[PDB]
Amino acid sequence: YKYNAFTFIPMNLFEQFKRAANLYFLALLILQAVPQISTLAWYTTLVPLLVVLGVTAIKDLVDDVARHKMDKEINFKRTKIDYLMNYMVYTIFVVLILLSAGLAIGHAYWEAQVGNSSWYLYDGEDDTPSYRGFLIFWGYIIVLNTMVPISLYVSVEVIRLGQSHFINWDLQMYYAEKDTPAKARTTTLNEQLGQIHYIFSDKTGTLTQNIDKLQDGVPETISKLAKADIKIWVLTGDKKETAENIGFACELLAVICCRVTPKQKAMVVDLVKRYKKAITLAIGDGANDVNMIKTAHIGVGISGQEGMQAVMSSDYSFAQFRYLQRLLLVHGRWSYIRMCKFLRYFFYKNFAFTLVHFWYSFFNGYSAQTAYEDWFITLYNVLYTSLPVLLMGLLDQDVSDKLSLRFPGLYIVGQRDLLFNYKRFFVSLLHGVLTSMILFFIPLGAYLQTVGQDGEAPSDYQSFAVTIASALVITVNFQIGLDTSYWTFVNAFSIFGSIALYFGIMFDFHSAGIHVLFPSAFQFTGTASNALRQPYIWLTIILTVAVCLLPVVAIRFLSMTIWPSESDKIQKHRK
Amino acid sequence: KTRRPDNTAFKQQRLPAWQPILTAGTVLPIFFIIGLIFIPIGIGIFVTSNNIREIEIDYTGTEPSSPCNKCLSPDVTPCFCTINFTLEKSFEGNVFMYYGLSNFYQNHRRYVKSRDDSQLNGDSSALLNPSKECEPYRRNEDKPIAPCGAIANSMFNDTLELFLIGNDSYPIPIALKKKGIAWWTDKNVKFRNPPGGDNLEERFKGTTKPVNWLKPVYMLDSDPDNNGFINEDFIVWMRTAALPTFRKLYRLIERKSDLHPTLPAGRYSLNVTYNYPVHYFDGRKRMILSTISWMGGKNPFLGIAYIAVGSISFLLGVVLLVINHKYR
Ligand SMILES: *[C@@H]1O[C@H](CO)[C@@H](O[C@@H]2O[C@H](CO)[C@@H](O[C@@H]3O[C@H](CO)[C@@H](O)[C@H](O)[C@@H]3O)[C@H](O)[C@H]2NC(C)=O)[C@H](O)[C@H]1NC(C)=O
Ligand SMILES: *[C@@H]1O[C@H](CO)[C@@H](O)[C@H](O)[C@H]1NC(C)=O
Ligand SMILES: *[C@@H]1O[C@H](CO)[C@@H](O)[C@H](O)[C@H]1NC(C)=O
Ligand code: ALF
Ligand SMILES: [Mg+2]
Repeated sequence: YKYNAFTFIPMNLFEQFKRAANLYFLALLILQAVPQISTLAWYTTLVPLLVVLGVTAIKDLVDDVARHKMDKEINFKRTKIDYLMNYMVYTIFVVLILLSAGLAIGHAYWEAQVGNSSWYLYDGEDDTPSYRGFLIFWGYIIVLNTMVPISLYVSVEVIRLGQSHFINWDLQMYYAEKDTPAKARTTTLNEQLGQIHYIFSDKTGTLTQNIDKLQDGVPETISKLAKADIKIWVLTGDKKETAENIGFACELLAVICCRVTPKQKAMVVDLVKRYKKAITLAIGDGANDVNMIKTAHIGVGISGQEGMQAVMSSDYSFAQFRYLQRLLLVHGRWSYIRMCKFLRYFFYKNFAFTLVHFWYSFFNGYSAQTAYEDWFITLYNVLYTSLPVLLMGLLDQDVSDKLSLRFPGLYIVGQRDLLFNYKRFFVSLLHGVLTSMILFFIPLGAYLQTVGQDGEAPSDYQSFAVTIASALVITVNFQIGLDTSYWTFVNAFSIFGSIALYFGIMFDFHSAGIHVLFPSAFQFTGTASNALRQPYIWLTIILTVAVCLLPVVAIRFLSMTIWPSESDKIQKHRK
Repeated sequence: KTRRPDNTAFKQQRLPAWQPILTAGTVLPIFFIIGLIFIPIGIGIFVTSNNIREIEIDYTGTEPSSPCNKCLSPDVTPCFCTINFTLEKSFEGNVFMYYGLSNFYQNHRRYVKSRDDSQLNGDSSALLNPSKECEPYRRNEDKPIAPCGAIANSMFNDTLELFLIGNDSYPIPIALKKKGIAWWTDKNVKFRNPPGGDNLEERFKGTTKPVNWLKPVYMLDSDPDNNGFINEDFIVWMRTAALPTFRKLYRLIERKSDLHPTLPAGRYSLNVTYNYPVHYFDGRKRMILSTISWMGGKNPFLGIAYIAVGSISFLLGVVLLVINHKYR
């Protein structure tokens, strides 16, 4: 019951120090605060940071308000993806550090060869080529900072929070006469529902009504998950007597170790976890089950008749065991696909965005200049490429809910963990490298030659920057459009809204009206109105967008044609 | 616990939606349509680009036997070349003359940041208080340099003159107007002189010329509409190039009153006042003449690129049928 109305100081402390990326961006503020190495403005990090920090604060302020009112009237689990996400952020640091030093070495020699004799690159600081190369190491840390995704975290709670609510609202996972819907009481364990390997179930209170007779739909729910290749263990009952009598039932129900006291219940859970390194979901009711609920990666608590006491000590608390089908096959399965598709696109669209600086490093003396508007870095992560991936993370459906139940075999995609590996992180990294290379060199070739050259000639850096950004925004927003399978009217709105919102914002940012307000902060006045009215620039953007999307379309088409996925095989057959 | 969940399309994940599946009949057509549309676009750009007549004269003179090599060691400050070139085919329509600089990293980070935007906008406060970004050229001796920044200081300052050598052999200078060679917005929005006053002499108090500039920013052009911070050459120069090898609009050539072409085929001599030294860092200097086309300028890269992408589109399109046909 914290947040005593004067306690905003520890929330950022919980946000900043605990999270590896958060304090890095904080350490990044100090890096770019000193003008001696500041290659980007402080706006570039604060605005995404405050939005990312602010949204997370809102998502947690509401939670404590509920606790206060709850306590006013009366008077740790971590996902497999969370660890993978954590490591990849560090992996970006070393790559960011390596490139910054690498380009620093290239810059150090460039100053002794070209920079020294280049009289136009004289600044009065008698800096030896070793010292200039050292200083720019921090400059290339700042420019390539957005290689570390700033909205990676906040987006994850939004996807998980939204996915958890679909469990609450599911009319199919709702009990009529008891009037007890499903409830996801932890909103941070979602993709793991799609990665479940083991199920631990109590019998008295979960597989039965406790009023005992088996619970309706259990024989077909138990079989469905088995077809999804989830092993089911029951830790309950009284010796082989009750075991085989009901074990042989439920369509053969597998280890049936019975008689387990709650001490044995939690002990048995750890045996599979430590000696198999697999994700487990525990389902039960009553005090005797709360032991496994905590130890297991996912805890499920049936309302049952034993007592409304094991539900609040769990992660999901729907009313019937039969509702376990939709929790995993529908809600869990879609959550993993939605999450992995999000991360696969999230790292790509940042690498494809930042690495243009690296390619443009070779044509500016390795001097660490931005290839974009400084204000394009600010809004790229929160505004231009935030909603469409978020909507996909919530609304995407490879197959319908009814078809997902009829095909439990689509679940293995999560158990095997195929849609986001440590390898596929680099493929999205390579895909960012190539897209950035295409997003840079195709405009480069056009800009090397004549590009709409007349009294109004976009042959400059700013038009070069706008062209690369414009092709980038369309490419990534078309890339996410290629990723989505469930084109809801809101999914289409977000994709075109992001592109329209981008194109709308440049005009306001590039209009003469905003120039007078802040002439130094917003300096591309007239660039969009001049660069985007030229057919050669649009031919460049169309060519750039095409040559960076058709290979994706061709590769995507070949991959499903040569190695069709389980989803594609059944998605092709509508019936 | 609580009442039944609200029954809505969104809450139940039953929204009406379209499920596009990349069947062999939906992605193949866009490949040929892309290939069928790109090739004519590539052909149109390529033939149009080749129909543009361009001539470039590289006049820096680093190599021996170039007849102004003395300008690399100008014991006397004013150095002049004289390069003769011949036009095989006449130039039709508006003709633009440029200057090119190679191995000139105008996009260097220390270089690009070195400019005071508020000052360039005609700000009284930033006029006498240059931004610390243009630190090396904030002030020279006692007062701030009005066009601060490395870029403004290191302004291309040659003077390329084009002459027509007729049968009589007497040179005939051709018309050359420097006005209207910059973006409309830049002249009227982004770049402005200090406000107030009518004469530009009285509008720059307590500010010296940049060290590299021979003379201050008062009399860049006799035309009052093209002098000062809004000078067309200055704006064109300050408009940072994207790449080290770049070319910038320098002069215009308008349609001649007579029916004859703007630049009839013949002998032309380029008399250039060599003032810009770029040979220390292996810099090249060029003068480029080009004619307007109804579809942009001379971009063989875009023309060739569209031919290629339009072509590999067929190659991808045609090949993808083989995979489709085999695995039907
Ligand atoms: C055309 O531009 C060039 C530069 O691209 C000018 O050469 C530069 O001239 C300045 C003088 O205004 C030189 O600065 C200093 O000059 C003093 C003598 O006054 C000298 O003692 C210093 O050592 C220093 O050189 C500057 O160094 C020089 N640039 C280079 C690369 O040496 C040229 O004057 C311009 N000409 C016209 C007609 O605008
Ligand atoms: C260039 O032309 C001028 C005048 O026509 C002439 O005096 C000079 O000798 C010519 N030089 C060369 C190298 O043709
Ligand atoms: C070339 O231009 C200069 C500068 O106006 C002039 O003095 C000279 O007579 C011209 N002709 C030459 C150098 O043959
Ligand atoms: F029979 Al139980 F938890 F209800 F083991
Ligand atoms: Mg029980």
